[PDB]
Amino acid sequence: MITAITIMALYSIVCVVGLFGNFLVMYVIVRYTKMKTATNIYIFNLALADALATSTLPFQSVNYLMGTWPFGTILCKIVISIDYYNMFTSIFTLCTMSVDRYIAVCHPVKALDFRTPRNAKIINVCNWILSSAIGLPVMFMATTKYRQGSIDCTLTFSHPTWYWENLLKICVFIFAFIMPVLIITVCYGLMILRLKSVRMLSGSKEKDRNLRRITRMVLVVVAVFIVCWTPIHIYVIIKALVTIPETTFQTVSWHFCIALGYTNSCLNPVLYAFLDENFKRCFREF
Amino acid sequence: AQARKLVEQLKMEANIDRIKVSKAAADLMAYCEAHAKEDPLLTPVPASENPFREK
Amino acid sequence: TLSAEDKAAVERSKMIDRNLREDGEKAAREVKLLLLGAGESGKSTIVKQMKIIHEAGYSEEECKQYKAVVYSNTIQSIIAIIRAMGRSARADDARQLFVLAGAAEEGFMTAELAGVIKRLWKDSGVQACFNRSREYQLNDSAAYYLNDLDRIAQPNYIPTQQDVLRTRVKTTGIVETHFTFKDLHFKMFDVGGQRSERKKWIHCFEGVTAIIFCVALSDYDLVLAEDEEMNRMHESMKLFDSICNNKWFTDTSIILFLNKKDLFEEKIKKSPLTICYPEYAGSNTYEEAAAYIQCQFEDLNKRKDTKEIYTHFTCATDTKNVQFVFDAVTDVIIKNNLKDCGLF
Amino acid sequence: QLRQEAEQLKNQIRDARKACADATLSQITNNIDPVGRIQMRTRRTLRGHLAKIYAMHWGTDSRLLVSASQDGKLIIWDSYTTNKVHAIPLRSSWVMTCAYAPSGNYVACGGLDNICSIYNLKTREGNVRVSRELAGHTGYLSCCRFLDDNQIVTSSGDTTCALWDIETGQQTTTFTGHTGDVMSLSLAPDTRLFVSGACDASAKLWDVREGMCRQTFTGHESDINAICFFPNGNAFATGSDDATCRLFDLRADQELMTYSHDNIICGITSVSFSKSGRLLLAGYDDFNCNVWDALKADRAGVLAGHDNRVSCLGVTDDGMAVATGSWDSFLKIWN
Ligand SMILES: CN(C)C(=O)C(CCN1CCC(O)(c2ccc(Cl)cc2)CC1)(c1ccccc1)c1ccccc1
Ligand SMILES: CC(C)CCC[C@@H](C)[C@H]1CC[C@H]2[C@@H]3CC=C4C[C@@H](O)CC[C@]4(C)[C@H]3CC[C@]12C
Ligand SMILES: CC(C)CCC[C@@H](C)[C@H]1CC[C@H]2[C@@H]3CC=C4C[C@@H](O)CC[C@]4(C)[C@H]3CC[C@]12C
Ligand SMILES: Nc1nc2c(ncn2[C@@H]2O[C@H](COP(=O)(O)OP(O)(O)=S)[C@@H](O)[C@H]2O)c(=O)[nH]1
Repeated sequence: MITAITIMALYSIVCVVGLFGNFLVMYVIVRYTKMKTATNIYIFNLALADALATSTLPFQSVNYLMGTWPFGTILCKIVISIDYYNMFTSIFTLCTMSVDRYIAVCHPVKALDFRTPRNAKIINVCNWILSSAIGLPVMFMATTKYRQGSIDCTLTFSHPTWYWENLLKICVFIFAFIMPVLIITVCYGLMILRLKSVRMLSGSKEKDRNLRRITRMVLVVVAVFIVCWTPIHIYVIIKALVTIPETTFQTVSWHFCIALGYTNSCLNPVLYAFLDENFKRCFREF
Repeated sequence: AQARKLVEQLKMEANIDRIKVSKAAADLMAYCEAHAKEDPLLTPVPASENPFREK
Repeated sequence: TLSAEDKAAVERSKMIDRNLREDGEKAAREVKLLLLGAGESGKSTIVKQMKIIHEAGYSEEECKQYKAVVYSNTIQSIIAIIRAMGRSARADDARQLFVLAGAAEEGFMTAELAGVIKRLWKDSGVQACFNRSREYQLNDSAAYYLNDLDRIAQPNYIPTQQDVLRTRVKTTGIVETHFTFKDLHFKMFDVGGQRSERKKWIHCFEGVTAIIFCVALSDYDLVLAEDEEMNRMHESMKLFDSICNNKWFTDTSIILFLNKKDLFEEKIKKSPLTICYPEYAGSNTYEEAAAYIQCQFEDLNKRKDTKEIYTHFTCATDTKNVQFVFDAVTDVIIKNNLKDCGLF
Repeated sequence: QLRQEAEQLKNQIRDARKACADATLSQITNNIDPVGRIQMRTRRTLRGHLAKIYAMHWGTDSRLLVSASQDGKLIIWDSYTTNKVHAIPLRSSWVMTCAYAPSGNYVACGGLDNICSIYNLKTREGNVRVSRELAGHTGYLSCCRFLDDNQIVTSSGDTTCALWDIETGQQTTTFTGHTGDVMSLSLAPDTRLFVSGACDASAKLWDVREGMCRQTFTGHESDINAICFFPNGNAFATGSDDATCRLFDLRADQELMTYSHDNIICGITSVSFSKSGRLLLAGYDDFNCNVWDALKADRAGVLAGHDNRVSCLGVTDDGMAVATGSWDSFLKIWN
């Protein structure tokens, strides 16, 4: 009985922390600073992705609490489509922010004209469009089926259920964990080496501690992404491979591994918005 | 040559007519309260005759 | 409720907005540079060592804007001549009277009045008396205007850059030279012609990428010509110190050039550097004196955590001058991109 | 030798001014009602400049205005409907002044290129051409004002002002006598005199027709950046870098009123009176305009809302609005 209490508690605290953080980031980046830079547009769109993504947590939380989904097929379709679509937009915005910073450092002449607010708007629209392309199958595949007298809503598939199921598992594992990690690590590693080669971040104590600050921020971002996303994808893969028996420990572990990805969605505004020095200057006038 | 020109210019500035500060300040006041109704920035005009209104 | 006048005004302002947006997008891609220095530093030889592009003359956006200037200058020069020879036929006088009646109009001179002065060119003594008139204030390019203008008559008379530079007024003050190097565009400004007050226009830049302060190295034993008691190198040092610790230039980097590399070397192979720096005696050699001058010229930078100074030597150096400027500018661009990215 | 003669002549002028003074302007206006708190709102905001705005000038129709900024553009606006009638790309990006012809058919500008460029706004082609480029100044052009459709008076960095014939291209009159960089000039309402303030902290009144100086006013300390006649043409107010505005007088040839405050330490960039003259406005370096009462030497309003230095300012001819520009690439219109 206390396991349901702890799972409800972790879902609730994650949802409220994510909603508060990604609403305060939006409020700051709309009112105090604006969307006149590429990075601010990226941060605002990441905040939209994280906030709409973590607004589905009460529905999953009450679905686990009751064991029966009473909201109908339309609300389940809306909630699960918003979940998948906004997780994909958040991950794509993280990838394009890492790409943007890598281009800003390592390719400065090209970043003179590539890094404009209009191009950032086009890239964001492209991010939301590709996430629509990856999440409209979730719109047209989610349904509310009946099993064992209870009502649950998941994704239904065609006659080869195993093939489409494993195809979706593959397209989530590679296109949201493997490809983003490789992109972010390559871009940030090249950026860190280039910043170790630059003159204004070397040759003195203060320049060296500044370079160590950017290096530490890079390592923190990469480590948070890896630590938050690794257990859920590994758990999903090994549940697809071998049959984990249904027990208290595996249920609590599975829900904690689900909550870790939403914890990454909660920590994205802290790591990306609140640690910017432009945001620190905007907070310094308070 | 510059000193002679400066002396001549200062002499030409010296021999000019001066009126008292009282009468000139009174003239400034006469201009100010003679055109008070014609100043829109001084007395706020009604919005009917204001050509700067929100759309 | 708005008719077509408001719609036309809105569309015109929309296309003005598009033009301003693309012009500001093109201009934000540029790199602005402030070339500074004392007298006879070597700035003219530094600019001459660039030699890629050193002028302007856009094809259409500025040739259209000087169309009426050519006609106005031609009419003004011919009426200046006709009022100058005064104070062999009367048909020329009638043609001149026809010119004076229509001289108040400008813009459509290329056919009718062009033919009138073309017929008026039958006189042979008019050019001799124009050459004789060297006292009246008139442009020396009057015949240089009239000769090549009437050879072509078109409604959309848009000449090349030869006629634009012909009617162009030379700038006594700011000098702009645009050159490109390795897919990046530069824009150098020489403010040496401004001798009025540096403190009243030094804020007009406020965000130049760098400053290309040039210092002649041979001036360590050359005294200033206006005082004969104080050194030229210390004047250059004072100017550099005032440029560095300016409230308007507080974070911009400085591509400092030390100009006469062989001249001061052959100078110090006879006369030591002690006369310039009485506190210094380490060597009268080239390398140690050059390093000492550079380090005594770099410590003027008070803030050594935000502003970086890049120092180079010149005087018949290869393309390493432009490469050094490019390296400094790319470092500044990396710093600005880090500041824009929220990483600095 | 003659320096002592000049010193005693200046002392005689000062003594004549001192004996000419009998009552302070504050004493004369001590019994009038205060103007009260004047609070103008931003009716219009003219966005579109991408760089640092340096000057503006209203048209005589009280609807159009031209502004200049450091992006090499010269935009004529429709202030009533927030439109851009024209956008002239300047030959030189460094512009510090702009002027509007009283007929509206022309517009001037100039800056670090030492050239006063005149543009014909009403050509038959439809676009904006160049009518004349005025050369002859060895310093930067800091102000220019049209006497009429054919003559313009300009101030330069070479410590001299000048008067031009536009259709000819040369100087008809030269005004010399400032021992310092003249920064701004204002034209008299009757178009017979003008006054210019310089970097030697002196304001000189000149005659257009005969080209001589009549009066010199030396009340300020640092250097003059702003100057503007009273609407009756018998006075003018000067802004300066020592955080002080001073109202001078033509006939009295003296100092009448000092508009300063203890917590104001920044310089004044531009001044302009209202239509009645009761309200003198001034832009400052501390990012906002201060509205002063020209008779009582007390602040009546504050025109905030600019994120950078308010560099230019001007009250329209019928007095319905005041437009202030700023270094933050925005113009604002107040009422
Ligand atoms: C499937 N994997 C491996 C994931 O990593 C996932 C999505 C998991 N999410 C859980 C709830 C869900 O089952 C649901 C929704 C609504 C209802 Cl009514 C009922 C059930 C829908 C799917 C994820 C894991 C952990 C945190 C956040 C997301 C993800 C990551 C990245 C991009 C897309 C998807
Ligand atoms: C393809 C369909 C399903 C997607 C529907 C949602 C689209 C139309 C919405 C969702 C979020 C929106 C974005 C939210 C914020 C911004 C920043 C703003 O400065 C420019 C527009 C931009 C970039 C929006 C463009 C449109 C957008 C991408
Ligand atoms: C690299 C960092 C993030 C560590 C990753 C930890 C991964 C490998 C861990 C975290 C949670 C773990 C699971 C937690 C619970 C169970 C249920 C148990 O009956 C079998 C093992 C199994 C299925 C674990 C497998 C390994 C697992 C997925
Ligand atoms: N041997 C040698 N001579 C040099 C060098 N650079 C400049 N000069 C000479 O110096 C004057 C330029 O100085 P200029 O007046 O243009 O400076 P400025 O700051 O006013 S633009 C020219 O006549 C040059 O022969 C150099 O490397 N080597």
